[PDB]
Amino acid sequence: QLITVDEKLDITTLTGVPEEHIKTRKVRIFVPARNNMQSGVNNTKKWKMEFDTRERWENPLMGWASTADPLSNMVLTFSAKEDAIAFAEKNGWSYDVEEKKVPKPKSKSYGANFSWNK
Amino acid sequence: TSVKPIFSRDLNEAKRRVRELYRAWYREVPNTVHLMQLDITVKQGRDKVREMFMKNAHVTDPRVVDLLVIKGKMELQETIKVWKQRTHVMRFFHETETPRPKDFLSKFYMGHDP
Amino acid sequence: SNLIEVFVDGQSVMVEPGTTVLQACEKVGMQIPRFCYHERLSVAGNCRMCLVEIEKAPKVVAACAMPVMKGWNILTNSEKSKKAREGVMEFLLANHPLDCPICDQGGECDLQDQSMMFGSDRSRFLEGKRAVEDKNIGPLVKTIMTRCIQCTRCIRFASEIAGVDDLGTTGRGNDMQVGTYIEKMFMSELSGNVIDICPVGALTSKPYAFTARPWETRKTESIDVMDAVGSNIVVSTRTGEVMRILPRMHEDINEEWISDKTR
Amino acid sequence: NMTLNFGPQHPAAHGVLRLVLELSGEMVRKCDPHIGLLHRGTEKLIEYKTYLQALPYFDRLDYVSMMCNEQAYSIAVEKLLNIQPPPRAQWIRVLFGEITRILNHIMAVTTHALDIGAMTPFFWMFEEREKMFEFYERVSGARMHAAYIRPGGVHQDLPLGLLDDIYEFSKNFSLRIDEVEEMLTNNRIWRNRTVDIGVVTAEDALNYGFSGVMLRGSGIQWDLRKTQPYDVYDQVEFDVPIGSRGDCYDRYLCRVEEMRQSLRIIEQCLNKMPPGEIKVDDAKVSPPKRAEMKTSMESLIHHFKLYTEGYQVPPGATYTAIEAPKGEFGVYLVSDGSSRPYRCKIKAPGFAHLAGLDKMSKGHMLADVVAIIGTQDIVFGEIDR
Amino acid sequence: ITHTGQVYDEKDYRRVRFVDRQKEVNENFAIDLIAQQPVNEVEHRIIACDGGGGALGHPKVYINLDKETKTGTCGYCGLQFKQ
Amino acid sequence: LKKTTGLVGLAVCDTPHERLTILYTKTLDILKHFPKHAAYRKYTEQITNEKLDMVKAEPDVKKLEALLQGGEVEEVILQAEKELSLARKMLKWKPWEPLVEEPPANQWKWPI
Amino acid sequence: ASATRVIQKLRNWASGQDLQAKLQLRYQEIAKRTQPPPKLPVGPSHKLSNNYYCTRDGRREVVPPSIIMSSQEKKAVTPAPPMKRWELSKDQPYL
Amino acid sequence: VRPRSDVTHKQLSAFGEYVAEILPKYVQQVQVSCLDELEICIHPDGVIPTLTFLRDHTNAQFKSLADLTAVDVPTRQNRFEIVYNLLSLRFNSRIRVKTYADELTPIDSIVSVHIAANWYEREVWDMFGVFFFNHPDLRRILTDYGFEGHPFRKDFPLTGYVELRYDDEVKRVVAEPVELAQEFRKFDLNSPWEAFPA
Amino acid sequence: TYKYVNKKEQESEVDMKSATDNAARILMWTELIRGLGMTLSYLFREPATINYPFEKGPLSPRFRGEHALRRYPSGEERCIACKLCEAICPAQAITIEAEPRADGSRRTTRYDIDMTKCIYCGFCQEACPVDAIVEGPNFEFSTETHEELLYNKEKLLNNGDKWEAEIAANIQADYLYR
Ligand code: SF4
Ligand code: SF4
Ligand code: SF4
Ligand code: FES
Ligand SMILES: [Zn+2]
Repeated sequence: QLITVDEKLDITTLTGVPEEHIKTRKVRIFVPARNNMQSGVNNTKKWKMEFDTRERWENPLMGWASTADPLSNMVLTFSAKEDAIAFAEKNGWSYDVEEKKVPKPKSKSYGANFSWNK
Repeated sequence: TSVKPIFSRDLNEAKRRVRELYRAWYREVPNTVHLMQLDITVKQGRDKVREMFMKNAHVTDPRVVDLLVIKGKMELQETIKVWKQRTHVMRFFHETETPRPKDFLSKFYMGHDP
Repeated sequence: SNLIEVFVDGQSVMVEPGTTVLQACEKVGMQIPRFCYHERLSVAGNCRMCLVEIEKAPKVVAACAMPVMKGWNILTNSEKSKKAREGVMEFLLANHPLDCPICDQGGECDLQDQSMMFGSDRSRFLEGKRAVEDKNIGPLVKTIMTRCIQCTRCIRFASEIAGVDDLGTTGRGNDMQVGTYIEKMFMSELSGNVIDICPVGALTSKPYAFTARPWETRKTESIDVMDAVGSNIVVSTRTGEVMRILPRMHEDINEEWISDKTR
Repeated sequence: NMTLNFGPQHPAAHGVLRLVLELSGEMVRKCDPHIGLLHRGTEKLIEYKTYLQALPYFDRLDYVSMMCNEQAYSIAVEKLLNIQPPPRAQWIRVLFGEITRILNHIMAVTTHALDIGAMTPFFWMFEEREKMFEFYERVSGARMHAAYIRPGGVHQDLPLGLLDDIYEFSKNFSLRIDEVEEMLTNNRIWRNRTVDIGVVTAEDALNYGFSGVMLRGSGIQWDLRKTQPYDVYDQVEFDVPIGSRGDCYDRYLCRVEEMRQSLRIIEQCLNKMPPGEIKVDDAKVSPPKRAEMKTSMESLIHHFKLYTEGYQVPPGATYTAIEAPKGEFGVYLVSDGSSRPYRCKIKAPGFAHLAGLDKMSKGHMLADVVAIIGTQDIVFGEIDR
Repeated sequence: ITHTGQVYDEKDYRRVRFVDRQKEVNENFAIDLIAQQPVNEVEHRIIACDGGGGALGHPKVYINLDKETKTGTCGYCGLQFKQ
Repeated sequence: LKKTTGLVGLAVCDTPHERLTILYTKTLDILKHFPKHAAYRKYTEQITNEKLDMVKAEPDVKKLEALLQGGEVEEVILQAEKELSLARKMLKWKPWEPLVEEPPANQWKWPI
Repeated sequence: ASATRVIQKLRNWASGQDLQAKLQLRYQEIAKRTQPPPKLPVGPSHKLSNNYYCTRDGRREVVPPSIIMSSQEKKAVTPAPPMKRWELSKDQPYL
Repeated sequence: VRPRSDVTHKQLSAFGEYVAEILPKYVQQVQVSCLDELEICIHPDGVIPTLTFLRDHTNAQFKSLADLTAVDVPTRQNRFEIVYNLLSLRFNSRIRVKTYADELTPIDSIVSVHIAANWYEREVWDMFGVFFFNHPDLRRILTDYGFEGHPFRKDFPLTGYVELRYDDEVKRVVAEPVELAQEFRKFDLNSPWEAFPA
Repeated sequence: TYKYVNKKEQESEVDMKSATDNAARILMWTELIRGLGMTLSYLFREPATINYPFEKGPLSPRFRGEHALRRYPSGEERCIACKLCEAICPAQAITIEAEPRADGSRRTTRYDIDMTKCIYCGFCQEACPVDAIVEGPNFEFSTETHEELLYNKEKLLNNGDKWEAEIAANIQADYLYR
């Protein structure tokens, strides 16, 4: 038989994350925009949640960038806004969702460019 | 809601298991400090056990608790059946790492991102 | 009312009368390979890289410029509409100078990808290529225009989005070069957008000439503070120093454009 | 049963194996092998790399069979793309596939003996190995860890002259196997330490997923190369060396026999390799020839995109298994439409074999455990992945 | 010092690295070495620089030497050609 | 008659036809409890009946081995009682029932 | 090689094999270095005609898996035809 | 373009129906890839029953377990997708039975059905965190003895959170939070243009 | 096609002659003596070892060995910083940052191959369009300190100048193949 729990699945205790990176890390759920350089829209389809950016100090010996934040390069991809919000809640990371913004329909017709008076 | 029970039907039954594990660790701390020649005090270690067992005191859900002891039991097994040598155990004490202050002024003075 | 039903591969999408064939594919979700068509720029039909095949029709139609009509089935991936792209891409590439490891629109090319996705694997142009003298259009835009696919989006933007009306086509044949007839710099705000809008890397940014390459750039979405329109922008950072700020679309505030100052 | 924690004593090696054991004097009561001393993340790292830049990981998964492993990923990526390699490339892969089997068996038989205490077979056959490595180097550039077998065929045609040398060697290697034999197959002592040690039943071998010589040694007839042909291993003719009274000695004899049968397959490949190209002609999957990318625009674009971004495999998932020298090596490669994989569980013939150590070495002496780790050809790279 | 004027400041400590050691630099600097090669006076409006050696060189590109004032320079070699 | 089966552990079973007829008839019996139109009952009854019929029909074990495949006859014996064990197990499992639970939505959508 | 006949004879005997015929050390039998320059063959798809990629791109003509028994008399069927027994070899059945 | 025989896509398809019919209480979906591979999908409760039928059925003997793995689709409510690939040496065919398990909803163990799984199930717990009831001895296999966190989860940082160095003061190896000297450069590689309808 | 190894086709019934032959095999260790003969035989074979410093094990032109950056005959370094050598490196070894040189040409301000990170795959050799980065023949570059193994543009360019003559010969031999 099933048991009842109203407790938001929080599994922060099982994930195995250091305390500092669960209480000081804000992740943003956003649908990636399109670099204006290209006109393809296949990278503006799935929602992604990305952890907040952290220190990137220069390395003294070779000048390479060096980072102390483990969750930096991690960007998880989630198909829908609801599912991504769920991941933040059970993992205990703070979230600030940004609504998808899709190009509004625009009316175009080759005839217009040859308008008597535009 | 409407979840399936992993091993404990309710926080009550689950807590029973935590009690057992605590006892287990409590009885074991002394042995480890001797079979690993660790440079710690049994009392000190036993407090650490308490620390951990409470670090997760907030969990309210029965399922999460049950896994927590499964995992906890596994750790004990690695320390009583000794497969975890000192380096592994002492890590719990975070002996070498320098503690970080949590005071705002302290962080301000040191790190860009607190 | 005002809702024709056109089928994109039999999906019965319904569109307001007036929607182009390319637009009909978009609502189903398909994306016609396109050059010279920008949403906020007038339809020109220059490239003809968008030829699709409405069902039961002798010739393929220009997606971006064909008012859709009731009943039409687009057959976007029809064997025909692939020869109509496998054979156009043959042409754009034929006169193209292969300096892709110079073209800093390396990974930001809508012509390699549309070639790697919708075009052929080889070339048959055993003949010689062409070369067009470069132009010092300004101190911000580096026009290595031997790259130009004569797609006329610059001449549009430079006339329609910005009112410069300077850039224009000069000549006919395969030496139509889209550069200012006399060398007058393209001095206007909104100038740098040409970079972002030329899919080819013919004219690109001169300060960000060769400092990076796009796959590396980590892209963080932020807000313009130089001016009070608060235009949305994406700051492209590599190994911790900002390399480029390019626009990200906000319908209401900056719809895909940013000022010369804030980039 | 005083736990001895043997194996961090570098006693059977094959990698680093902490075989915690409980031994009543010189009898083993229970063996609990520990693993992960060589876990390195190979499965997670691959998710962050493109298909072609994850090919070098496969050579490192079990590096005594450097290439045969590469063929398994190749095949897998080719299936997902529904592309097949050109005819010459297929024969090559079978040519170097087999050469690699010999290399593994020379490793397994001679390293087995070194732990047993016979040291001269290793030096005899490591010289032959050496000569083979040189084939690798003159074909790939690297002695081992070549990266020659790529997802769409081979990387570069064989040098002009290799086939002839892969002949001279093959023409003679037999005698070298024959010699080892005159030293071990019938030694009055090899037999004893090997015969009737680690017998595995037929039903139990299938149950514990042994899938290798270990099954074949018990008499089960299964060679994925004959049952489910991959590449052109169908066009060749070889005899699987099945065994009876499966035990360390019998399986050994099987490994010496596949060394023999692989020379039969190599001969053919040299006799019948076709004229042709060594990589698919789809610039979409295979990188364009350097003369072409330096004279044709479509080829540069295809070179730039392939090296910088990737194949862009169509979304799907496949489990493709070959017959790597150790046993069934399989890659379950789940793939989203992206150029970089999503999952790539490597099935290692070896994760299953080690598990069997417990059910094989029961009521056995310390020396028996050393013999059984040898008869499983455990390379900790594949097990730990 | 180096090709790019990389010279640790008089106070920088990476100079400790060079203490008791040679800071590796190359006397042969490209910016200068290309200059030495003279402008090729071709007699065709557009010429191609395959890079020298064909397949053993750089991707083939055609240069427009039409501008009478300036000289075409291969984005690859740096070689210059004038009509 | 044979000296031994290829498989190491398996041992030659004398009276193999009798041993198979015993196991085959048992299974048929157990299946008799399965629900009438239960899929497992109809399918396995068909397989087992054909296997017996052949075992009854063939008095030569070598040809018997060819007729129902099975490699060596000893294996067929192991497969039959393995099936007999599962038939007993499934009666307890009641897998003939309808799906336990529908998959959470979008659970099986791979492109993700 | 380069062994006095007697040593060779002792060698061949003690080993029981004509090891001289198949020496391990390589001498002037190995492919000479600097083998001639190679002009490799260009494969298919290099035709300049009737070479449309759309007609040679198995990469994405592949389709989403076929689905059977989605949740959203009859004879028994096996995973595949029962396997065929392997046959003993004829060159060397045993050993 | 690879050669495809539809003989298999038909044989395997039929078998799929056969399995489904015989085990309808658990089979949710049964598909054959375009690569001629069957992939019965079962409710997690059908782990024991569906495997056993395949291990011990005359018309479907699937004796050895090729592999047990768990892809992790973070979006999917049930995060893990335990996949069991099986081989039938009798019918020379492989099938894959895949179930779904969330982080704290354990799956049954099949060590009973195939003892091969004794190790792989420990591997799935160590890397992904799925738990297997009735497992003889479930304990980390690949990760370090004191490792905290399940590594192959998509939500775990590649470099991880801890790295080891020898400290003289304490004369013993000591974890410290990871500090990397050149962070993993995260090249963005997806192109903004799709390839086909799929 | 299968083959039985270690399967006794039949039960040869002991015949005194057979028994004696066998008993002699156990009593006078006949097979053990057979094994000794094999090793005595090789003792007389020529050893295959090479004087390592004086003689070197043969490596053909494709040997990957140690990284070098080549220069055009004129003296202009070949690299034009397209940076796809960085993109395809499997280990993340190559780090490249570039800016337009004063001449106006494209060039790399910093090119750092971390050789300890590099796994010598040879893809960089493959990927370069101008073929500026090549796998040089030298394999002997063992270094006392870890820092020496990290290589900046100046070491690689210097490595390129030192080994250019052989690198050119090696690329000359193998380019038709590629
Ligand atoms: S534009 Fe620049 S990048 Fe795109 S193809 Fe032409 S050259 Fe290569
Ligand atoms: S410049 Fe860019 S935009 Fe203007 S035409 Fe040439 S390509 Fe089209
Ligand atoms: S690829 Fe060759 S040229 Fe392009 S950057 Fe790397 S090295 Fe310089
Ligand atoms: S987009 Fe259709 S004409 Fe250019
Ligand atoms: Zn040039």
